[PDB]
Amino acid sequence: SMEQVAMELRLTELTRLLRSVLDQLQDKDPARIFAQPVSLKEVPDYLDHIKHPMDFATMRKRLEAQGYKNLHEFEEDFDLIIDNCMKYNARDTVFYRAAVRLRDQGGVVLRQARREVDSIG
Ligand code: NA
Repeated sequence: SMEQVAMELRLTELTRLLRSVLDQLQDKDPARIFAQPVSLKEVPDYLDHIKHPMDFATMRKRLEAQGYKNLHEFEEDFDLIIDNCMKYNARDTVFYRAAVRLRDQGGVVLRQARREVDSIG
């Protein structure tokens, strides 16, 4: 059907906007602390602490599989990156501090992307 195609054109355009947003969020992590999943060889107990790990590469694979249905789902995964870090790492650490900075700087980017998604349907 022609209806399934136009949804696919919307999903495709959602995916392209989310891709740009992802690049902007990841630029606020120049140290690349959140680039890849936490290593289970290097933190073997990590899954006893954190039940839903998340990182930018895992968000990228999902994005390119057009597995974000909307901005909310995308934001949930972004928030996981931050919230996982701020639980696992103590306050006086480079890791916790980097999440705080990514959170604050990302909110500007997520604030405008919420408007562009409401605007462009
Ligand atoms: Na903690």
